[PDB]
Amino acid sequence: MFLYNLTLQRATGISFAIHGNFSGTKQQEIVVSRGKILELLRPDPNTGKVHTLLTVEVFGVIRSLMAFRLTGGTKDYIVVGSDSGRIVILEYQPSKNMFEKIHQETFGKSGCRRIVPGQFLAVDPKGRAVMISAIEKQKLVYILNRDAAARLTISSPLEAHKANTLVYHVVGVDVGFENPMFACLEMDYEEADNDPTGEAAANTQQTLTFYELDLGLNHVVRKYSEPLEEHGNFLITVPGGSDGPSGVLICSENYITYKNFGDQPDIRCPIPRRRNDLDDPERGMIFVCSATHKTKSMFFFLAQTEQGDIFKITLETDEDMVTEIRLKYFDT
Amino acid sequence: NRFTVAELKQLVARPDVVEMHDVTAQDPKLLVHLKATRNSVPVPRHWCFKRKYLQGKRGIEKPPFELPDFIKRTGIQEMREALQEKEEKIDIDYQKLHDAFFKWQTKPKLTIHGDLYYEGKEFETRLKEKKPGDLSDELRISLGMPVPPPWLIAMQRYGPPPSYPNLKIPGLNSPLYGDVFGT
Amino acid sequence: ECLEKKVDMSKVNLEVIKPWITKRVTEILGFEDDVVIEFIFNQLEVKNPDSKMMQINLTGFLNGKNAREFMGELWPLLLSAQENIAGIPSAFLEL
Amino acid sequence: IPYWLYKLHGLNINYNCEICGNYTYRGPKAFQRHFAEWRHAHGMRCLG
Amino acid sequence: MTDRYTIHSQLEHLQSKYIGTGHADTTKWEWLVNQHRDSYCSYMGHFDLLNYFAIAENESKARVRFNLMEKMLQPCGPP
Amino acid sequence: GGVWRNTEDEILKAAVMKYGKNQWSRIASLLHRKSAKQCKARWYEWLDPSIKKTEWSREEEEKLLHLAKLMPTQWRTIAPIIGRTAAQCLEHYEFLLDKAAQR
Amino acid sequence: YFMKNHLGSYECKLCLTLHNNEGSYLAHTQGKKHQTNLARRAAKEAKEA
Amino acid sequence: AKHHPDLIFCRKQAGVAIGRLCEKCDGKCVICDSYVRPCTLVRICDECNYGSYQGRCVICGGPGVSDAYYCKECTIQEKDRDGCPKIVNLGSSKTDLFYE
Amino acid sequence: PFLKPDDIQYFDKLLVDVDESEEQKERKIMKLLLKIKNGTPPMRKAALRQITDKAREFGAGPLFNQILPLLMSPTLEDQERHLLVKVIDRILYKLDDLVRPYVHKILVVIEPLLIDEDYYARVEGREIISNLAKAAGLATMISTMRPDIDNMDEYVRNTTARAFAVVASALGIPSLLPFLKAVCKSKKSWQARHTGIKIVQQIAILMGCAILPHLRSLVEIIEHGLVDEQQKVRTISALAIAALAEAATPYGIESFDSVLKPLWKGIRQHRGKGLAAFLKAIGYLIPLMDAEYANYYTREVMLILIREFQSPDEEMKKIVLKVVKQCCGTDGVEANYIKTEILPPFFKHFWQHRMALDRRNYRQLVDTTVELANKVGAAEIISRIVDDLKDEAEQYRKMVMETIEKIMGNLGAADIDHKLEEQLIDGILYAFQEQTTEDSVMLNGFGTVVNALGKRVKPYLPQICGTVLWRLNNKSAKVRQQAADLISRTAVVMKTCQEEKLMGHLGVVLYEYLGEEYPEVLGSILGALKAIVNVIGMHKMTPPIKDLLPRLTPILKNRHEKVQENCIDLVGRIADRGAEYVSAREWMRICFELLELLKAHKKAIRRATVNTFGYIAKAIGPHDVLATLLNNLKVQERQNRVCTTVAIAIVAETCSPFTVLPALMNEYRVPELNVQNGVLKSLSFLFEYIGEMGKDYIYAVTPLLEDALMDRDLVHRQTASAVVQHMSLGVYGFGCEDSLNHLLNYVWPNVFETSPHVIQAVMGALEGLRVAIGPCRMLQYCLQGLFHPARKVRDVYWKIYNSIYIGSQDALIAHYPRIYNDDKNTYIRYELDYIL
RNA sequence: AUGAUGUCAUACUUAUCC
Repeated sequence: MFLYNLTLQRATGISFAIHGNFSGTKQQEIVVSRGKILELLRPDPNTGKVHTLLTVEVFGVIRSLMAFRLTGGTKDYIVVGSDSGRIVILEYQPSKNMFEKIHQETFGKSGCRRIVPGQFLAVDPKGRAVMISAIEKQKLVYILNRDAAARLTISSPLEAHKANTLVYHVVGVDVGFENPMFACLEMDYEEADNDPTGEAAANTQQTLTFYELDLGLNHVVRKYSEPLEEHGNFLITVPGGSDGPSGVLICSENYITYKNFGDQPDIRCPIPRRRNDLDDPERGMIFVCSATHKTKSMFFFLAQTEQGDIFKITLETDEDMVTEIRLKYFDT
Repeated sequence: NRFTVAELKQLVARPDVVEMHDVTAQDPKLLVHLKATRNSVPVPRHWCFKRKYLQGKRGIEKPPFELPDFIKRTGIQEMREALQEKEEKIDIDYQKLHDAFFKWQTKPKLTIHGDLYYEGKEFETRLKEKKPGDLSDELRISLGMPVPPPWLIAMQRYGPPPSYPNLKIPGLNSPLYGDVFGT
Repeated sequence: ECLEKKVDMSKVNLEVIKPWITKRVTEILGFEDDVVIEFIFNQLEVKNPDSKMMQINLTGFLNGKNAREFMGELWPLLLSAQENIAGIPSAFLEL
Repeated sequence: IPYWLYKLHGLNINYNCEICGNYTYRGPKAFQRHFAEWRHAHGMRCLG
Repeated sequence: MTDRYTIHSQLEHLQSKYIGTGHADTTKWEWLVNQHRDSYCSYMGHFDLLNYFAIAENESKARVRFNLMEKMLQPCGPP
Repeated sequence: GGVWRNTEDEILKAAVMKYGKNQWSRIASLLHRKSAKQCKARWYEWLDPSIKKTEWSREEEEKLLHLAKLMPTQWRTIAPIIGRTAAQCLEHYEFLLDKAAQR
Repeated sequence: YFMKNHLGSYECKLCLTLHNNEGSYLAHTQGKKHQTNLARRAAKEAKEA
Repeated sequence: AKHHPDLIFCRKQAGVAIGRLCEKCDGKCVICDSYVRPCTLVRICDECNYGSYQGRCVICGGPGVSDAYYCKECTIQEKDRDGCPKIVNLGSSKTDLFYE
Repeated sequence: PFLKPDDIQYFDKLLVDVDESEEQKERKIMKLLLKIKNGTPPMRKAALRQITDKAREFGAGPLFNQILPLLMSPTLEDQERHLLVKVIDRILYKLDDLVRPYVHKILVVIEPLLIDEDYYARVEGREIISNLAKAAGLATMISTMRPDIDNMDEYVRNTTARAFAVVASALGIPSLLPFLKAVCKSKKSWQARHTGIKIVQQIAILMGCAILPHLRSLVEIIEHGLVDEQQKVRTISALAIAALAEAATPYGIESFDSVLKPLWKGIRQHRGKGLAAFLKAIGYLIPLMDAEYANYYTREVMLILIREFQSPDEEMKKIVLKVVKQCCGTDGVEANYIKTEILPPFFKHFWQHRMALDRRNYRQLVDTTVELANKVGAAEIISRIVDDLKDEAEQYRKMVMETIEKIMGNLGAADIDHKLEEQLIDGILYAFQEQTTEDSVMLNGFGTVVNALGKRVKPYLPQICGTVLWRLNNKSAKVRQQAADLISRTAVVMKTCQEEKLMGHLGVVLYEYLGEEYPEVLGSILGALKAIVNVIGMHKMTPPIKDLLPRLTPILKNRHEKVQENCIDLVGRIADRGAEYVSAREWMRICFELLELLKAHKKAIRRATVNTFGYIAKAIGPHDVLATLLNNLKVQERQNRVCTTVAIAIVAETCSPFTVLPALMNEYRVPELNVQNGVLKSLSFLFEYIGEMGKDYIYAVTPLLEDALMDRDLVHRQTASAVVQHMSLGVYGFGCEDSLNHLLNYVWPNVFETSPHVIQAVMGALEGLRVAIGPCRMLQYCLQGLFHPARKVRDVYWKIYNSIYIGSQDALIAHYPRIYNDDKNTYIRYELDYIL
């Protein structure tokens, strides 16, 4: 019984979605990430409809999708993190209607292993380097630099592993063309595995560690690290440099605390809930996703809660520090 | 700190797979659960032996190997033997070898997924359980009866066998075609 | 032992620990050398030093008996300097 | 006197099968074979 | 503070550097905790398995991911 | 070559007992280690049944001591006359008598 | 008990061992007393002496 | 490998330096040590290729001419996604041969 | 085995025959050393093992007590030394905590190995000190080696510094830092600080590229010595900065930052060696600076650099040389400034017959000149150094020759004008006409020159090849081989320009020398023929192949390493490419001659041989030639056979094995064992080469593997297992897994044994079976074995389970069975039991 | 009737190597 499998309707559920100038023009594309296929969407600004520009099956489980662009460039790249042991940089060609792989370097074995990188992938906002790390005990950072013929080239990756440390979510810090830092939520499970009484398992909170990559030394090191008050689920990269102050917003259960590195004090804000909620009061409230809208004048953020409450996140700031985080429920 | 074998066999639901070396493990419950799985295979018998599973066949000098019928029906073995006798060429055919490799291809006797290689694995040619009422050809030839086997004539007089009580054999209480005269 | 409590050299001085370490090295090794003073300077250069690594470096430097007493005397003086709000040991308050 | 042969074979080992008419065994393999035997099954059938 | 225990090296041999491989003298609880950590990492890595695990429960995806990340350290307790 | 192992010595003794004595080519075709001259030399040196390989006495020592001065060379001529007839035990006994009397 | 191999060597059937040369199989005659171990097979084949 | 069992590999971090093979060790694989089915090229470490250590063979260690590649049997067995297999140690090989 | 007349002093205790009556018997039996030192190679081997396994028994004390005198012996050999080094290693792989009292007592003899003329001696020494330091403890090493720092002799200080370098490579920089950082600040005496700084250096050389992380701390240590009142400390300090920066690949510039401003200042005021040292440091620094800051700073260095060309110091000239490379090889430097200021003094003082006779100065000079060419251009440098091709001495001619070679290699010959090109070709011929020694430099030089000139060389050919023939006589022994090789490398140029008469010449003229009795010549001749074949094609060969090939055939007896090489190569090229020109009879004769070429001691010979044998296998067809392979006596155990096996493989590829297999499988029947395992190997390599096509033949091989894997003798299980491996990788994903499971049954018992080759074989086997069958079945065989407290089954099944674990760790999740939860722990994973 | 160790040949592997 020799069979032949065929696909009639492709998967419409999207696991990740990025936006940017992937086509290299003024129109922005919507790179959606399905289960076993990659999709490139292009929304019509006049007609108000989103058309599928390209649809290619990657023949694998893509676990991370991010976009990046070099300084002074006019097109956004496509970093694709899959279940394979290699990192693939894709560049879509509108003249050929296909995604051309720029670089492909192997880092480990295949499969969705805990020691195999591909679950988390963060890119620098300046386009100087990309950081790919696993769920635990594996972290790699490769440098991206343009060639003489304006071709994107990758360098040797830098190993930044840490034993008995679990990574929840990683995000690159927005630096003003300085040394790029990669902030991530860390959790050391070495003490909890060596205590049968369970006392070391309790009172073990997540630690926000910011690992800086020294470009002059060509090596990454954990520069800053600080424990958190509660366990966090996701982070929000705040734009810094010339546009706004540097820092990151850590989303947690019924609380949000943006804590920048240096002398910036930690400012926390609880998550607002609906009036006369019919749900159980013992259950918490966390964020599901977050969007960032950056402009030349100012910048805003839009994060949806567990109940789908999309709130307009705004952060008042001083000359060099942050003042307060002012949130307002936009819609449902 | 280590439970006995009787306590480990009384606690396990399938005590027909417990061994004497399983009590010296660090977790006998997980080993007993994994050893009683549906499609699991046991470990080799060289875990306690000291012959390294390859030193027991010292004096055994049997046939090194046997060629299949698809290679023996091509005439290459006789030509190779003639060339070896001349040294101590043929050019028979080119399409007959392709025909013996494609059309006259014989599927070999494979094994089951749990059929692991034993130590000897040549003197225990066991095969199901050819019981009462079912016999092989040749022994029919020694018996020499043309198409009941005649001592089921005496299974009339002396009675149905104690050893296989459920028995039926043809013509008596079992009302037979080819070889098989009882079920 | 006495090398299990976590300490920190950033909250203690360094100029007040040189004479006690010099007297301990002159009592242990007999004479005055330049490798032991450099090892004592390198052991206190870090803001978070290691007591077990310093004991191993000085645990065998002598013979394996005076070095343990030297480590036990240097850990208690550093603990008394870090526990005090000034950052000085007990031998510096009198003189 | 084959002391080493009896030690390697497993002789002079304390073992007893109470199911096989409270008999004693000189080895662990002999105790395992005596638990499933004709006398042990006969005693189990006579016990009920 | 004589400890007489300097696990440094011998002849550039062994020196386990991987995580989850195990040894011949590995205990049952340590192997069970390593298998549970590998199962948690495989649940966090596979997107379809995480979706099938979150569709059954009434919790969200990020809450289940944070619960699986928080339960990775000391899952059993006694190694 | 010519290590003269015990399993080869037993095969050479069996070939000398079975085939014969004056047929050296017939005995060399069943050993695959030595030639016919080496097999005949081994049969005349160590595999001979009349060779007295032991029992060194004082009469034979006095006979060999009263013969090495009359003929200094030609030890093979005094091999059958002394009674050893091995052509190497005479030189070994002469070396032992020269080393023991030197001190 | 002498058996020939397929590579120009001898193999002992009673001793169940290999022989490197022709002198090796010829020295396992006085030695390799597998002939004394055949008394159990002779008693199993015939119960009488 | 099958010729030298006491040799140890480098297994360092993979860089951007493409590996090379000497003229005496041309065509031989690094892991599988075979001559057929080349599927993946060999990448060297950053410390293993610097200055006078660049352009040298991985297995032979001599003057590299052509680029080295990995076997397809080692590629399908995931033996090529490991670290840089640069021959660092050299024991029981080409030591007594220099005296003769 | 015999005692040298001196060694009696050591081994006298063995001479006395008193025997059989404690420790005295261990020293007495320890004379097995003597068996290692002097004797037959087998005695050395067996002795060496016997003493390895007795390490734990005898202990380090008696050994070293009875060794260190020998390795200390004034009469010691080269070999004997090296061997005692070996025994020290092999015993130090075992003894760990034991050696602590003897560490210094070892190093004292060993540290002289680090400074030595022999290189292999040095890499050995570094290795065994690595094994010692890592073997002993850090504190053991440190506390050990202090008193040698202030030792009066500087020798021990130096070699001790390299010792700290080795131990620091062992135990890492950060562990040893506080020791050093304590040392360089020692206020007692300067000699210490000098030592410690030298230690910084030798760490820089040894660790090299890997210094990078701690570079900052290291600098922060060393910086305080630059200003010291003593001189040495300053000199060696700045030198150590140099070594750092040189291992400091284009980065960490700011770590050197605070070091600069003093250095530059010192550049002004210094006379003598220290000055040059600073120039060394700054030299390696400049490539690490910014082209703007380094603009200024560089332009300052250039002055002193100019002025200092003229010093007689050769240390000076080395330094300032490499400097000129780095400073003037900077992208931020202007050509004309170099052309005027530098080149005339450069070629004046630096190009002289003092330099070239030396080695390092030779090389470094070559490099620097090459780079100056890389900037100012080609015609300048070459144009100035051409006239020296005609200079008397060789080594000088060799120097300018290789220089021209590299130059025209990089920049290309396009820049060169006409007249200078005449002087070129004439120079190269002239220099080539007088060769005192045999070497490539002149030849590769010529070839690169011509291939670079392209067809601008065409007017020069008749002069070339005239010289080529006349030299092609002169002296066969010396120059025949060389003129021949010259043809070989000039082939393509003598082709593309379409001079056909010249191809007639070389064709039949070279054809005539094939009767040359000198092998070292004949080899070069055949090589030349080869190169001529790769330019002019088959049917256009002026010596038609009908002539040539049978004329080649008898040469295969020639034994010679170069004849056999080139010969077999050429027979390969022609046998592969045309192959029709020659009748089959000739071919099969070639076969029966090729058969014994497999006695070659060289691997490449066998290489070309087997590949050829495949080519002619295509020229004829399988059955006959594979039968001629199966004729083989197998006679040699150590290889000499399995190459024929490889021929069986490649032959089975060249025409479909779909034909060949039944003959082989029948030939396993033969009672001769070594050829049985032979055909097993043939299956192994066979599947390795066929790959996917095994989707069918698996079945055919399956029962035979059953017969083989069922063990007659270990080699059967081993080789058959390898077959299972390559089959298992090859068939992957095509749906044949069932029979592979059946074979896995018979594979499985072989798991247990101590024989290295069969256990590693079985490992490869079960790995391939892992990927092919899928992990689930594997793990279902590997479960119960884990548990087993018996010191064997657990070792192995855990080794296996690890092999299964590392790969496919992601896919294992489903297959871990249900394991009930005990009191303190919950062993049920309930996530999988959530049901919609 | 395996297995034990030990003197002592004999084959085999490592594409071992001038």
